[PDB]
Order: sequence, then structure tokens, then C-alpha cells
Amino acid sequence: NSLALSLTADQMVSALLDAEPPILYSEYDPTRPFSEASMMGLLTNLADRELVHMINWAKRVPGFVDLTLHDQVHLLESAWLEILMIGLVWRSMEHPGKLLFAPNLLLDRNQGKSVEGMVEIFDMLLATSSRFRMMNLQGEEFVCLKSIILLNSGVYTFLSSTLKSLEEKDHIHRVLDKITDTLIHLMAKAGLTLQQQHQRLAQLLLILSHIRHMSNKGMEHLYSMKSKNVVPLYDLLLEMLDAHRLHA
Amino acid sequence: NSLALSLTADQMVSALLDAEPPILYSEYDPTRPFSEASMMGLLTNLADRELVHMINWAKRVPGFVDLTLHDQVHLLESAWLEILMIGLVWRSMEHPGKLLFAPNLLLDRNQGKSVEGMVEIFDMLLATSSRFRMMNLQGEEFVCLKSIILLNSGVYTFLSSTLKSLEEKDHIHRVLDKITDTLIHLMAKAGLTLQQQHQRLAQLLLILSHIRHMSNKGMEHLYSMKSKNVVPLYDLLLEMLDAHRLHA
Ligand SMILES: C[C@]12CC[C@@H]3c4ccc(O)cc4CC[C@H]3[C@@H]1CC[C@@H]2O
Ligand SMILES: C[C@]12CC[C@@H]3c4ccc(O)cc4CC[C@H]3[C@@H]1CC[C@@H]2O
Repeated sequence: NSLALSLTADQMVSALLDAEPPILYSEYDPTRPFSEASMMGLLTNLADRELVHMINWAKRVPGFVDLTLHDQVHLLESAWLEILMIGLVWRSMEHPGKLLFAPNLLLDRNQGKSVEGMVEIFDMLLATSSRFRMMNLQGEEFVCLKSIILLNSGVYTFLSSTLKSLEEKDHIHRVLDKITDTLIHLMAKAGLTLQQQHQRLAQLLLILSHIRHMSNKGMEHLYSMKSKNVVPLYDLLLEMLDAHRLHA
Repeated sequence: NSLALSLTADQMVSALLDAEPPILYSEYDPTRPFSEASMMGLLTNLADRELVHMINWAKRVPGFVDLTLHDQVHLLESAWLEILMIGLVWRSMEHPGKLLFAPNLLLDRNQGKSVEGMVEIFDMLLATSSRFRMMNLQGEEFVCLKSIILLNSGVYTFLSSTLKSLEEKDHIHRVLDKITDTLIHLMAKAGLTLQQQHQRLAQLLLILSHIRHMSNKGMEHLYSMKSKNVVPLYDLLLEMLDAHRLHA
């Protein structure tokens, strides 16, 4: 019984849409040459800035703040990259063959070749973008999916069985069911038949497994550069996630 | 129009069930000590033997042989490990805390600690097994899911856009929709309401994203041992997949 399981389909949608994060710009001098900037440095700087905003977004996803601090952290540490990728793919949907990492930063596959291992990832992201185009993915659907990833990605890795942990997983699976009801709701409204509904649902959810795959590939690349000497992501997340209530 | 898109739910189920592969045994001398055998050597030998049988299984999955040789190969090269894992998890469903890799080879997490990186994977597989138990996963559902993985895992990585390739992807997405219809069918029969249906469907499909994750982790481990000097999996698959029609 909470301000999460009570909501109706349209309430969840509105909640998710209003919670959407902003679209950041790549930080580079626009009046200066380009073959000067570090593509990676740019992508990394952008991701880091977006993370800060991803936290605000998560806290506004119905049911998320009802969880424990550490559970909230685990889920984000597990899904952060997939969340960034789906957003990226969503933005690029209307730019065939390009990835709109930022309004002032559109890259085609050729531009991903200046870095080892990056070209493969760019092609998977582009292919995902085309898939969405093909499916005519809607913004209402996009938000549900992105919220689904936040909750589902790290739910199978809680290396705990305490009573509290069982109550936590139950809650998560309950919220996910509500998001499922919403997606179906959004489809019935649209005019899709019942068959087309369960079919579109499957099609969308199965894309999530490819997004997971892209994150793993991305984690591999990321983890090959940085070294075991940097505040482990867990902590940064914890610091930003464990906020006080002073700036009332 | 083919012996695939024509079938009815019960026909697909029967097809999938009758096509099930056999349960192989680990090859080791049962009358000899155990701390003697190579855990990895055993797991690798088993997987290799199962692959041979996975090919026969795939060829019997409705719609699979209508695809081109190379497409059939790509899909298997992409999903083989996930297929082995789901099967493994399915077998272990009635053995809390253990992984029944084979009837004569049951291992708990302690036994996975004799090898670097393996303990993490054992825990993800065990957690998946528990999840299925919890969901009371049915054998009819299991086969649909395993078939879904075969078709969905590598469909987003066909680095081709020829007309033939578009016709190939269309076919795959059409078969997948049929498997979706089957799953729903299997649930309505069971007595689940329409809400519980789309909800159970979501729950099952979302598990597939975790199975993908386990494969990536497994591929990382596998790829860290063997060396770039072994008949690349593509070829073994091609050889076994490109069969003649002489043993009529
Ligand atoms: C993490 C990487 C840099 C940042 C990239 C990014 C940065 C911002 C964003 O919104 C999405 C993505 C998706 C792919 C990410 C890349 C995968 C490999 C690279 O290390
Ligand atoms: C591929 C590995 C050996 C074979 C293992 C196996 C072997 C047979 C099988 O039916 C399932 C699995 C799942 C995990 C696999 C392992 C993941 C890491 C290891 O290299």
C-alpha cells in the first residue's frame, strides 16, 4: 500500500513522463577544430554528467524510493549503462545511421572507428535505433521500458535472502507488474487487438535483452581503459543517492 | 506460408516438446577419486557434446530450417551458451542450491570456487533456478522460452540489409510472434486471467535478459582460457549445420 501500487495506468505514464531527465550537450569548444577533441573524453564526460541526472530520475520512478538505500544503489550500479543506451537510442530514432549522443554531437559509424572496440558497439546501438523506428516506438512506451530496466536489471543479483530482501524483491516485481499493465493499457487505447498487444509487449521486452548485451560489451570496453584505482562506482552512486533533507 | 506459421498453439507445443534434446552424462570414471578430475575439463567436454545435439534440436524448431544456412549459423553462434544455461537451470529447478550439469554431476557453489571467476557465474545460475521455482515454471513454457532465445539472440546482429536479409528477419519476428501466442495460450488454459497472462509473459521474458547477461559473463570467462588458435566456433557450427541428405 503506497503511492506507487495505487496509481492507475495514466497516472504511471504521467509520472514517468514528468520525471524525464534533460538532454545535455557535449562540452567542447564549437568554435575550435574537431579532430582535436577526444571522442572518448567527450563521451565519458557526457555520461558522467548524465548520471547525476539519472539519480534524480530514478528517485521519481514510482516505487523506487520505497526501497532501501543499498538496494537503490545496487539497481542503478547494475543498470546505469543500459539506461544511458536506451535513452541514446531513443534520441537517435529520427536520425538513420547516426547516434545523437547530444544535440551538438551526432556521430555516424565512421566516427566510431577512431577507437578500438567502439565501432562494434556503435553498430549495435544503430541497429537498435532502426528496430525502434521500424516498431514505431512511442514515448509513453519508451519511458515504461527505461523504468523496467532500472528495476529488472539488478533484481536477480541481490546476494541476500534476509526477510527485508524478500520484501524488497516482492515490491520490485509488483511495480514491474504495474508497468506491464500500463504498457498493455497504452496498446489497447491505440487500437491494437489483444493478440497484437501481447505480441507488441513481447517484441519490446525482447529488445531489452539486446540492450543488456550492449551494456556488457560496453562494460568490457569501459573496464579495459580505467584502472582499479578510481572511486568505485558504488560509492559515487551511494554519495549521490544518500541525500539529506536540508535543502528543503 | 509454411509448416511453421500454419501451426496452432498445441501444435507448436507438441513440436517443441518432441524436439527436446537428451540429457547427457559427464564423462568421468565413477569408480575413481574425484579431486582428480578437472572441473572445467568436465564442463567443457559436456558442453561440446551437448552442442552436437543442440543442432538437431534447432533444426526441429518450427521455422528454423526455412532460414539460410548462414543465418541459422549466426543465430546459434549467438545463442548457444544461453541455450545451454537455460537448459541447465531447468534441470536444476528441483535441486535448491545445486546445479545439475548432468545426472552424475551435481555441484553446489563451494565446488565452483576451485576456479577463478566461476563462483560468480554459479551464483547467477542458481539464482535463476530459484526464480523459476518461485514462478513454478512449466515445461511447456520452458521450451517456448528456449526457442525464443534461439531466434531472438542474434537477430539484431545481422550485419546485412540485402532483400533476402529483410525477408529473413521478417520470418524470424513472425515465428517469435507465434511462440508468444502459444505462451499466452498455455496461460489462459491454466486459468490465469488476462492481467495475469500479460504479467506472467513479462516476468518470463524479462528473465531472458538476465540469461543473456550470464552468457556474456560466461563468454568472458571462456574467452579468457582458450586462445585465438582453435577452429573458430563459426566453422564447427557451419560443418554440423551444412548437412547433406545422403543418410536418407
Ligand atoms: C561507456 C562508453 C562511453 C559513453 C557512451 C555513452 C555516453 C552517453 C550516453 O547517453 C550513452 C552512451 C552509450 C555508449 C557509451 C560507451 C560504451 C563504450 C564507452 O566506454
Ligand atoms: C562455458 C563454461 C563451461 C561449461 C558450462 C556449461 C556446460 C554444460 C551446460 O549444459 C551448461 C553450462 C553453463 C555454464 C558453462 C560455463 C561458463 C564458464 C565456463 O567456461
